Amino acid sequence: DIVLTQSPATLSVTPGNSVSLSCRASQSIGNNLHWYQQKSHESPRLLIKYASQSISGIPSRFSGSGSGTDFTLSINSVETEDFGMYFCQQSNSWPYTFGGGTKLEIKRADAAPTVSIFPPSSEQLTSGGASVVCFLNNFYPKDINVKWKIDGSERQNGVLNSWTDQDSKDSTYSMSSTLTLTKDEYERHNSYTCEATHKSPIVKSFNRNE
Amino acid sequence: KVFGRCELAAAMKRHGLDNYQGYSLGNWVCAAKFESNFNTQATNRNTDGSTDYGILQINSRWWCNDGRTPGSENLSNIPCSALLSSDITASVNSAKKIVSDGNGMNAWVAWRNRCKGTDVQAWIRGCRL
Amino acid sequence: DVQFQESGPSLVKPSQTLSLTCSVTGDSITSDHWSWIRKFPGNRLEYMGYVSYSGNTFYNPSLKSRISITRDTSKNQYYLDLNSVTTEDTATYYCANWDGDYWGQGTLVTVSAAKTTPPSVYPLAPMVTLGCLVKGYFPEPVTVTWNSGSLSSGVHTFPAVLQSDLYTLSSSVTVPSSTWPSQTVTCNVAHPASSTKVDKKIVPR
Ligand SMILES: [Cl-]
Ligand SMILES: [Cl-]
Ligand SMILES: [Cl-]
Ligand SMILES: [Cl-]
Ligand SMILES: [Cl-]
Ligand SMILES: [Cl-]
Ligand SMILES: [Cl-]
Repeated sequence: DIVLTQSPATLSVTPGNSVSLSCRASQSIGNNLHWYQQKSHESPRLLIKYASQSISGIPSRFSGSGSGTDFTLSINSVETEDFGMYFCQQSNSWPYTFGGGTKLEIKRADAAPTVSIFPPSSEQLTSGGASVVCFLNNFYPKDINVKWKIDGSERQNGVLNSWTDQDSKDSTYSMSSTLTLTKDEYERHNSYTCEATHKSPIVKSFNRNE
Repeated sequence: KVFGRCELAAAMKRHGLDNYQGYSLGNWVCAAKFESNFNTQATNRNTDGSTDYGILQINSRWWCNDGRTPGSENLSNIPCSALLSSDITASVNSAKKIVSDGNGMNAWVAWRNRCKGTDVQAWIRGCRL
Repeated sequence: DVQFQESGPSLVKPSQTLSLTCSVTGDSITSDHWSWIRKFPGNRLEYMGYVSYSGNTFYNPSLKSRISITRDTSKNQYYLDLNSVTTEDTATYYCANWDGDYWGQGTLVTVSAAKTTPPSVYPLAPMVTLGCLVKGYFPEPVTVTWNSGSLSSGVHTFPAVLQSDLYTLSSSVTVPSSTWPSQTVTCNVAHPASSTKVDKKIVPR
């Protein structure tokens, strides 16, 4: 079976700059190399067939070249919507095989999150549970820290975080932080704080009695 | 366009037929010689009312649309006229689909009768490539 | 117009058979081979197999002879059967043409012994930010829309997290203060696996 090696697995690029994505094959595959773009929440989109052949509806900035074992996908003037995964696939030999993929991360300026905190809903409390939700929306770069405080004291246990993929338009990330408690635990405390830090924080809080 | 033997060998190699589905370049050059005589504008009418087009004689019943083949299923298949170009790209793309259809190069009866199992490297011998 | 669409169970127990259907539609259909491709949670793509225009099957030898592809040309349909599944078979399954032009949307299939559970949908009330918390569902996926897609901008739906055989995610939407609560904002939650549609109105306090 033919192994396709896409190195490096991740590449960060500034819009308007050019990028070359490498696909090397373990044996010669002539021109029988196809390129795919995949965004989460979507099917792979064929960009190039047979190493260099144009596909209708694919912007001119996308082109391929190479032959034998060495192929490159070129993007000229990388745009914000070019974030995502890029896969090579060979069709020289059954079984057809894909490279590991190259993730394209778009560079932009620092941005602090819009932070929002929500107490457990009346509905959930009735049901016996308590989730406190904090959204950190539209920040950059990815590696943001969130801290929780209960009655002014740090709380680490029962916290789960989840990031979105880079936004196609503004190249920002967003993230939920969810603090799960028993009703009993929720009822025993008044102040709940969500603090967002990037290597001065942004703080949001509510009081149960209020 | 009528290709020279070594000229076609080079273009089929550039178009990725050398070892496509395991078939060495000489099979593809041998297949063109006996199907089309290396002529991209070759056409031959079959008894069944289909026609074979171009350097690798692609059949209008299954793979291209010529507007006069009884029983052709898919009217949006590539026009058979596009398989007659001086540029072999469209013919090479159809041939790769055909050879991946389950019968390998046995789809070409002339390849099977005159090329299969013979010294096919002779069709690329003397060539620079 | 050419469309490939997959359908079939989103949940299969370990050792049972994963079965999917592809429907090929449109007025632009060409003579092509019909393929199955899957995408593992870690982003790996695997070409599973195809059935040729002539009806000949090709199978990835990696599938260790657990795979069957059949077709019905009278229905423009084709079928994947994958036997003796394990958690290694949890993946997004696509039907696509061999030319690669046309791929289906993809259907998430989970291999797991855990029970189908519908979600609890909870409104998150306090430019204003609103949310809904979608909690205690299995399997993935759910889909969240706001006012039936009309609010598309200002929406961030986060990836689900698995705890104790149950998934939780949240969605946030940002609208102008003028917009709400004068005019109603509703999170529309669908969980196909449990046949649940929930519309939850975001109300002040
Ligand atoms: Cl091997
Ligand atoms: Cl462009
Ligand atoms: Cl709960
Ligand atoms: Cl990302
Ligand atoms: Cl959670
Ligand atoms: Cl000759
Ligand atoms: Cl040429």
